[PDB]
Amino acid sequence: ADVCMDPEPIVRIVGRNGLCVDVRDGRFHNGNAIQLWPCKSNTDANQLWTLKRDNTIRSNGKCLTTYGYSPGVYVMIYDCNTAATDATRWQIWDNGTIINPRSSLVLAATSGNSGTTLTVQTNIYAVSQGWLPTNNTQPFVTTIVGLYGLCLQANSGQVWIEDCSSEKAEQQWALYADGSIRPQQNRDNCLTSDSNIRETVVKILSCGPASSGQRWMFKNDGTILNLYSGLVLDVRASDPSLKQIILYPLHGDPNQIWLPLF
Amino acid sequence: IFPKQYPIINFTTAGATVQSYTNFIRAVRGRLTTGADVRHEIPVLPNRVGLPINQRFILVELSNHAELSVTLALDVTNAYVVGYRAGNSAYFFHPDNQEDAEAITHLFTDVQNRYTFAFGGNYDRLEQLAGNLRENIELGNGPLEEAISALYYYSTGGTQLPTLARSFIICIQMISEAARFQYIEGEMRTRIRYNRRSAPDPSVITLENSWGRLSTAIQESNQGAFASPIQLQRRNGSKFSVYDVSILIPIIALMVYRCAPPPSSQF
Ligand SMILES: *[C@@H]1O[C@H](CO)[C@@H](O[C@@H]2O[C@H](CO)[C@@H](O[C@@H]3O[C@H](CO[C@H]4O[C@H](CO)[C@@H](O)[C@H](O)[C@@H]4O)[C@@H](O)[C@H](O[C@H]4O[C@H](CO)[C@@H](O)[C@H](O)[C@@H]4O)[C@@H]3O)[C@H](O)[C@H]2NC(C)=O)[C@H](O)[C@H]1NC(C)=O
Ligand SMILES: *[C@@H]1O[C@H](CO)[C@@H](O[C@@H]2O[C@H](CO)[C@@H](O[C@@H]3O[C@H](CO[C@H]4O[C@H](CO)[C@@H](O)[C@H](O)[C@@H]4O)[C@@H](O)[C@H](O[C@H]4O[C@H](CO)[C@@H](O)[C@H](O)[C@@H]4O)[C@@H]3O)[C@H](O)[C@H]2NC(C)=O)[C@H](O)[C@H]1NC(C)=O
Ligand SMILES: OC[C@H]1O[C@@H](O[C@H]2[C@H](O)[C@@H](O)[C@H](O)O[C@@H]2CO)[C@H](O)[C@@H](O)[C@H]1O
Ligand SMILES: OC[C@H]1O[C@@H](O[C@H]2[C@H](O)[C@@H](O)[C@H](O)O[C@@H]2CO)[C@H](O)[C@@H](O)[C@H]1O
Repeated sequence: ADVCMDPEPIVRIVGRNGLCVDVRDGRFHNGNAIQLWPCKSNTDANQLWTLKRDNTIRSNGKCLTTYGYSPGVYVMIYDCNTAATDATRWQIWDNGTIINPRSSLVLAATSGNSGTTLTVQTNIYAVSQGWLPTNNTQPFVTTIVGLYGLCLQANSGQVWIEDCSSEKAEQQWALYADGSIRPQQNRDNCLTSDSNIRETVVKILSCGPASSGQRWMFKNDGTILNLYSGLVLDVRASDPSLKQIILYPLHGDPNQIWLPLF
Repeated sequence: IFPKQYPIINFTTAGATVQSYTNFIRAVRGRLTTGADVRHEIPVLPNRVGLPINQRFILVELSNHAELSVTLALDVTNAYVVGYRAGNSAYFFHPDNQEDAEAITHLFTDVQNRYTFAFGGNYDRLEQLAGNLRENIELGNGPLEEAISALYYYSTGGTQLPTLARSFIICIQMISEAARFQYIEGEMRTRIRYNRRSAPDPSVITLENSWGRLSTAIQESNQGAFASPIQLQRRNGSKFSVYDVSILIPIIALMVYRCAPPPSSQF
C-alpha cells in the first residue's frame, strides 16, 4: 500500500565503547560540542536525537553540524537555519556509519574516553566510527554457532570454535553499537585481526586502538564481515581442531557461515 | 487463465541430513523471491497486486523412505502454505478473501476433486483444532515423517482432525517459517543434527508472530531504523526490544511486501 511513508524517530545514538552521542553540559548555544558520554536513563534532550525526513539529526530543535569538511574538525550543535545547509546533513548506513556526503568524512570518536568531543574523519570503517540509533543502551549478548554446530569460544587471548557446553569458559559474546564483538566476561577486550591481509590473527586483544579489524558486520548471508578489508571470518581448512579462525575471502562454504543464537 | 506449470522443490525426510535440509531451504528461498527488491539487506517477496497467477505459488513435494509423498503449495507473496495434494485428492485452507479464493482454482488442476476446509491455516485456528499449542507440539525430522504420513492418510480416511491440524503446524514451521527466518532454519538443523524432538522455544514463537510486524517496521523505517520498538524473546522467555534493523539482518531471510520503495530504487 502507498510508497513507504518514512518517519522521524526520537532515538539515542550509541557508539564507541557503549557511550551515547551527547550535547555537552546540556547546552544548546550555537557552537557547543557534541561529545561521547555515558548513556542516561531518563529523558534529557541532550542525549536524544530526532532523525528528520530531510536528513538532519536534531537534539532539542538544533542540528548536529560539522565545523568544516576536513579530517579533524569537531561536531557541534547549531540552529539548523543559521547553519550551512549541507553541513547539517548526514546519512546513517546499515553498516553503522554516519556520513556527511563531502567525500567520506564520517562521524567519529577518536578516544573512547568519557567526554571526548566528536570529530569527522576519513572513512577507514573503524570501531570509533560505528554508531547505532537505538534507545537500547546495553549490547546484545548472543552465542554464535558456526561450522558443524560448534560455538565460537575465546579463552583469554585466542578465539577458536569448540562445542557448545551452554555454561562454558565462555562462549557468550557482547555485540556492541560501535561494531565490535567483545568476550562477555572481559568487555574491554575485542575480536581483533590485524586484518588488511588475512590469516590468524583473529585474536582477542584490547578494544583501545579501536581499529578497522576490530569492526565487524553480521550479514544476511550468514557471514561475519570485516568492513574495511572486505574479508569474512573463516575456520581454517574447515577443520575445528586446528583452533584458528582466520580472515579469508567469501566463497560461501559452511566454515564461513555463522548464526546469532539468542 | 493458467497454463505454464508451477515450480517444484522436493525434499525427503528419508536420509535427511543437515545439508539436504539446508539446500532444501535455499531452494525454497530462491524460488519465493526474484532478487529484485532487497531492503536493508533482507529479501522482500512479491506484491500480490502486481502478480500473474502463474507466478503465484510454488510447489514443495515432501516424501518418507517409509513410502508416502504429499505436495504443499506455498504462496510466493507470504511464503505460506495454502493447501496440498495427496494421491488423487487436493485439500486447501479456507481462503479468507475473494481474490484468493479465485486463485486457489489454479493449483492442482488434474485432481479427481479438490476439497476446501472450513477452517484457516492461521495457527490460532490450527492450535485450537489440535487441542495443543505450538509449544506442546514437537519439531524435528521424526515429527515431519509422521506429519507426511498423517497428511497422506487424510485422503484415504485415517483422517482425525486434531492430528491433521497438528501435522499442519509441524509442516508450516519447518518449511515456511524456516524459509522466512535463518534463525528458525538453524533451529530445525540443530534438531536434525542430533536427532532431537523438541517443542520450539519462546524465541521461535515470538519471531513467527512478529513476521508481518518486522516486515512493516523495516520497510517504513527511515535509514538506520524505526518508529517503535518490536519486543522479542530470548530462548529463555526474556526481555529485549529492537529499535534498529542491524540485529535483524542475520535473522530475517524474507519479508512480505508492505509499501513500494521511494521510487523503484532503494536499500
Ligand atoms: C526512545 O526513548 C525516547 C524517550 O524515552 C522516546 O521519546 C518519546 O517519543 C514519543 C513518541 O515518539 C513522543 O511523543 C509525542 O510527542 C508529540 C508532540 O506534539 C506537538 O503537539 C502539539 C499538537 O498535538 C503541537 O502544537 C506542539 O508543537 C506539540 O509539541 C505529542 O503530540 C504526543 O502526545 C500526546 O499526544 C496526544 C494527541 O496529540 C495528546 O492529545 C495527548 O496529550 C497525548 O498524551 C507524544 O508525546 C514523546 O514526546 C517522546 N518523549 C519525550 C522525549 O518526551 C522515543 O520515542 C523512543 N524511541 C523509539 C524509536 O522508541
Ligand atoms: C556500508 O553501507 C553502505 C550502504 O549504502 C555502502 O554504500 C554504498 O555502497 C553501494 C553499493 O551498495 C555503492 O554503489 C553503486 O552505487 C552507485 C549509484 O547508486 C546511487 O544512484 C542511484 C540512482 O541513480 C540511487 O537510487 C541510489 O539510491 C544511489 O544514490 C552506482 O554508481 C553503482 O552502479 C553501477 O556500478 C557499476 C558501474 O561500475 C555497474 O554495476 C553498473 O554501471 C551500475 O549501474 C552501484 O549501484 C554506493 O555508491 C555506496 N555509497 C553510497 C553513499 O551509497 C557501503 O559501501 C557499505 N560498506 C561496505 C564496506 O560494504
Ligand atoms: O557534559 C558532562 C555532563 O554534563 C551534564 O550537565 C550538567 C552540567 O555539567 C552542570 O554544569 C550543570 O550545573 O547541570 C547539568 C546537568 O546535570 C549533562 O547533563 C550530561 O549530559 C553530560 O553532558
Ligand atoms: O588455508 C585456508 C583455507 O583452506 C581451504 O581448505 C583446504 C585446506 O587448505 C587443506 O587442508 C585441504 O586442501 O582441504 C581443505 C578443504 O578445502 C579452505 O577452503 C578455506 O576456507 C580456508 O580455510
